[PDB]
Amino acid sequence: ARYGATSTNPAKSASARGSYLRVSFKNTRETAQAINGWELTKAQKYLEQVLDHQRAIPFRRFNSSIGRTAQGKEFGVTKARWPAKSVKFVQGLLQNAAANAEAKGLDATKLYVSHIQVNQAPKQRRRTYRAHGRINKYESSPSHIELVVTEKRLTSRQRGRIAAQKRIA
Amino acid sequence: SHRKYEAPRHGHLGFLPRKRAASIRARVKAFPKDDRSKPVALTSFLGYKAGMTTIVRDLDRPGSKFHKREVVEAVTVVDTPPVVVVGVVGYVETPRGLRSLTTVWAEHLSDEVKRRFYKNWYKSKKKAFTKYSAKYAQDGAGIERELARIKKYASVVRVLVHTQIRKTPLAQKKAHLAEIQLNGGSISEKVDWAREHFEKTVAVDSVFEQNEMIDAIAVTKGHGFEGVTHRWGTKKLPRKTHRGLRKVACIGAWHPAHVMWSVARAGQRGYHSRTSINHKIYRVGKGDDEANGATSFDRTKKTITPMGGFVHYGEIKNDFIMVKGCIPGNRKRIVTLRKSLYTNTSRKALEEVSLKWIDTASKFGKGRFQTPAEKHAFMGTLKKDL
Amino acid sequence: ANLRTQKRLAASVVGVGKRKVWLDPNETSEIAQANSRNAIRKLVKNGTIVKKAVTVHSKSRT
Amino acid sequence: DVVTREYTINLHKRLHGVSFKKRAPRAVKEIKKFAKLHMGTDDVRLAPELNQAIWKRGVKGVEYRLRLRISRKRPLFSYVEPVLVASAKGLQTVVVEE
RNA sequence: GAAAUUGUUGAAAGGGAAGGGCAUUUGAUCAGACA
RNA sequence: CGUGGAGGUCAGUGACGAAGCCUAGACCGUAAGGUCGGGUCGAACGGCCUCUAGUGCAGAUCUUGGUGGUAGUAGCAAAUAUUCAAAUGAGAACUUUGAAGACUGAAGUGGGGAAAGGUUCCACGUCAACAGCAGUUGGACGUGGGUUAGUCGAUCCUAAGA
RNA sequence: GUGAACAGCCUCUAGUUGAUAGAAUAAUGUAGAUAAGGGAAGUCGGCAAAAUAGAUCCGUAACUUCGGGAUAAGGAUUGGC
Ligand SMILES: [Cl-]
Ligand SMILES: [Cl-]
Ligand SMILES: [Cl-]
Ligand SMILES: [Cl-]
Ligand SMILES: [Mg+2]
Ligand SMILES: [Mg+2]
Ligand SMILES: [Mg+2]
Ligand SMILES: [Mg+2]
Ligand SMILES: [Mg+2]
Ligand SMILES: [Mg+2]
Ligand SMILES: [Mg+2]
Ligand SMILES: [Mg+2]
Ligand SMILES: [Mg+2]
Ligand SMILES: [Mg+2]
Ligand SMILES: [Mg+2]
Ligand SMILES: [Mg+2]
Ligand SMILES: [Mg+2]
Ligand SMILES: [Mg+2]
Ligand SMILES: [Mg+2]
Ligand SMILES: [Mg+2]
Ligand SMILES: [Mg+2]
Ligand SMILES: [Mg+2]
Ligand SMILES: [Mg+2]
Ligand SMILES: [Mg+2]
Ligand SMILES: [Mg+2]
Ligand SMILES: [Mg+2]
Ligand SMILES: [Mg+2]
Ligand SMILES: [Mg+2]
Ligand SMILES: [Mg+2]
Ligand SMILES: [Mg+2]
Ligand SMILES: [Mg+2]
Ligand SMILES: [Mg+2]
Repeated sequence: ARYGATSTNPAKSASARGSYLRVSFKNTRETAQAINGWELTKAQKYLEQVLDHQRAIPFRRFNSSIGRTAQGKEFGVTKARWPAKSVKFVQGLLQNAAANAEAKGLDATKLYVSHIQVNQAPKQRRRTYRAHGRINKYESSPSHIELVVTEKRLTSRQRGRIAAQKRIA
Repeated sequence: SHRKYEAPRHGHLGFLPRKRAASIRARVKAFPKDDRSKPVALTSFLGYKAGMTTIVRDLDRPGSKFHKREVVEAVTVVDTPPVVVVGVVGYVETPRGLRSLTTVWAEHLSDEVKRRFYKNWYKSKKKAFTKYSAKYAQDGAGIERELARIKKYASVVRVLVHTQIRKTPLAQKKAHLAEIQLNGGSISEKVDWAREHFEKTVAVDSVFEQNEMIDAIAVTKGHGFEGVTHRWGTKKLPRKTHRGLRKVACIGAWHPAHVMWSVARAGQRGYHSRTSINHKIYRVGKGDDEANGATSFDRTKKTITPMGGFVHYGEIKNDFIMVKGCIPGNRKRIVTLRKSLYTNTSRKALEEVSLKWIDTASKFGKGRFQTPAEKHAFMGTLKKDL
Repeated sequence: ANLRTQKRLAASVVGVGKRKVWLDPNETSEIAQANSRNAIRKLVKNGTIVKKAVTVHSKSRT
Repeated sequence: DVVTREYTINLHKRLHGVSFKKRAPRAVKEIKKFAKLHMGTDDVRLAPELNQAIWKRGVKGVEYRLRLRISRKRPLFSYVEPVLVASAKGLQTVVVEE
């Protein structure tokens, strides 16, 4: 399959992807950016600590009118959360990518997250009922997730001046 | 158009903003004017608020209805263990304001002060002031040279002192460090006085005395987020009011098209720095003295501590200051006692005060006994003791 | 397992409400195979399914 | 290690000011927190007999004091059981021999 | 398999909007004649 | 100047890649526009002389379709209330069983019917969608089973009326 | 069962235990409440709230179509054994 823009050697990389996953796009984007560029082992341990509310996922873009916590100090922000559902989907794809790297024969110690990208999948429609007999939409925002792990001229005057200096010192 | 009836404004605009204080220890922003023809002495002292009680005394006020008659007054007790001098600081005059030139510390510092320099004391290696103490390892050239600079250039001298919080029933273990100005004597005399008091203790009776007016500087009790009705004292709206009645109805006219700074708004109440003046000292107690709470008329042997101990504080085992009236701040909070900035002679000051009785009944309820001995005499013998 | 249908049949066979039917929690596998009313009758006979006593409404104070 | 001790928990000061409809459920969570403090185990299991003792007097009739038997078993978990005593007053922590 | 709109990567600017006109500096990029 | 179609002509271009689309790459024209290179793509299309029109959009609270900021925000707070353990399962605050605490309190949250609905009844299998959290559960999904009358009704009689 | 009672309140038979949850307890709300002294000064206006309340006994005015007004007004009593 065709992935996004990458600048890594395909012979030293393994990839995994998931499509039409019914998980929040905005929550998943923040989670994906939290482990982008990290080592595979450190990222996996970090995601487990998020599920136990020991460390938080910083929210940088889709963070309007959310709460603020002290666990954001590690990343230099005030607003952070613990998107458990998004974390579990990412953990599954990290496990699959590591398995694919093992099948190739790559060194698991040197593996780091070189590429990770979240796209918006087509929405699923439901209805909600409003006052005075009106109907509004009630829709989800699924996600497409993909990731890749990789092993770590002179003028005559100028020529004359240069030659003149050579015979001087 | 003009408001139909005229009323005074709600609140005082000179105490803005109503924000939380920057530190739990309130700052002393003014010291008494120095008199160089006096011996060197401190101008302030540090203590911890313990609680309030009641006293009875005669009134000496000619022309008053209650002249030569007993009155009942409320007082506040401040636990004041001796403070320890641990350094001096010199200041010089500049067209931009006073500037600190140098700071000289004592050779040895206890663990109380060192805790102030850490956030994770139980994990640290306690390396603070380890290389500075090596300055004393020589003959003292480094320390003496720094002291000479203060004498040569400084125009204001202050000393660094800390409380002995380990003597209080508090559980903090961390001392409070502060600067206190020295008044009296020349600049050289102030520096010599500070040097000789390194690692020494200064008692409260060496600073204040009986029948003296003092100022109390402390952070008030905090109450969190408060509405306009209680934060500013605005009138409650009628019962018919839709969308709530603990509000201000109109927060501004159409023009200027902005909410003005002088309109009451909801926000933080309490935890503000305050400076209350003209508080007379009623008693300067001694910790090592039995019958702290005794007078010349009562003669019973009882301490200042009420039965059951001060509520939420504990027992008073050190020197204390008894001050008339109420003081900003709550119990357990560090307070600063400051000498008066002016000579008051309103005939309320300069009046000699002699206590005739001090209440020591329990403050945990409607106490009926001053001492356990009095309780046993009234009730007799109980099943518990037999 | 899902013994919702067994409790419905037991109440009808015994003749009491579902609130008075007791199913042995240690015999779930045996109860799960009782899909007929005749099989329910056997479990009542051997004590796997029992009828619970009625709640007492005493008139002594009355 | 494997150790068994008998404790007295003061539920009166842990349920002070709690809503009536939540007092009995709150006492269950306080006991789990109580066992974690003394045993250091995240997994705490309560016997249904203890659950009956908590709910003996309804949702808002939790006893002031309870005598608990806490056993740490084999990575490790705690098992809390009631202790049948006439009164829970005046009892201090003791180690129960296995 | 276009646009609105979106993700990743790369480059650049940002003290209460952004965008534009004339002129040149700097960076990037590029055609024409070697008669 | 540009667009759909028509007569004539260039024995015009093309699967060795036509049309379309993308391209802070190049050239021509004051401009409407025209031309070239690169990428993508797969079957038709253009120059010139003339003919013809359902022939050029930024707006009309324009029509149809699609998509944003708002925003992970408002909110998911009536009807007293849930808790422990085991079993099942990849997964259990919500499924099953047991234990405990509660409620409807016979003008009921009980047991039957009329109108209306039409298989929702029951069993087995099963969880993508639906049950505005969840789900191993379901009035959901897939496949089957089930309604037995001389006496209960219809059918017969007449009422206002047709 | 209580009571005059198919009222309200508690229980047996039977049936449910369903309504997104966890933590915390700021302001402002919605719903439910209490207040020293004064007692409608509030307000268009007693709006809202408070006070009265069952039963037994005593006592009951103007007026009137003689039927009423009337539970007028105004007082006392109430458990258990
Ligand atoms: Cl609509
Ligand atoms: Cl003012
Ligand atoms: Cl042109
Ligand atoms: Cl409120
Ligand atoms: Mg905002
Ligand atoms: Mg909000
Ligand atoms: Mg609605
Ligand atoms: Mg409707
Ligand atoms: Mg209104
Ligand atoms: Mg008190
Ligand atoms: Mg296609
Ligand atoms: Mg686009
Ligand atoms: Mg082509
Ligand atoms: Mg473009
Ligand atoms: Mg084709
Ligand atoms: Mg047209
Ligand atoms: Mg248009
Ligand atoms: Mg126009
Ligand atoms: Mg429009
Ligand atoms: Mg919200
Ligand atoms: Mg609501
Ligand atoms: Mg409810
Ligand atoms: Mg009820
Ligand atoms: Mg009831
Ligand atoms: Mg069914
Ligand atoms: Mg759902
Ligand atoms: Mg679901
Ligand atoms: Mg179906
Ligand atoms: Mg009152
Ligand atoms: Mg009036
Ligand atoms: Mg008025
Ligand atoms: Mg009214």
